[PDB]
Amino acid sequence: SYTEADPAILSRRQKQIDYGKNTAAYERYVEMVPKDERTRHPRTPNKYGKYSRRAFDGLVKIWRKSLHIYD
RNA sequence: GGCCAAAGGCCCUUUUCAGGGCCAC
Ligand SMILES: [Ca+2]
Repeated sequence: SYTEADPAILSRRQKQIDYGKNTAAYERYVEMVPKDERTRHPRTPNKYGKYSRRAFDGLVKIWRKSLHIYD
């Protein structure tokens, strides 16, 4: 993917990532998975990539829903 | 390079496994 430079898009997309990193599922995710994480393994959406608005948001929707494997 | 995931174009919000607005069709 080809990097994004606009802070008005990066700061916002960074925000959405923190929200998912705030959850207890993400904290129970990193604590149990050491970057050998495959796909199918829910993965943080690439902030620097070239995505449309509805496009990146939709990846966050599925990311946040996907994270909820925990207790 | 290319292919898949995501994706109508943009925006706000911790109603956030969520809610909402305009434009378009
Ligand atoms: Ca699709």
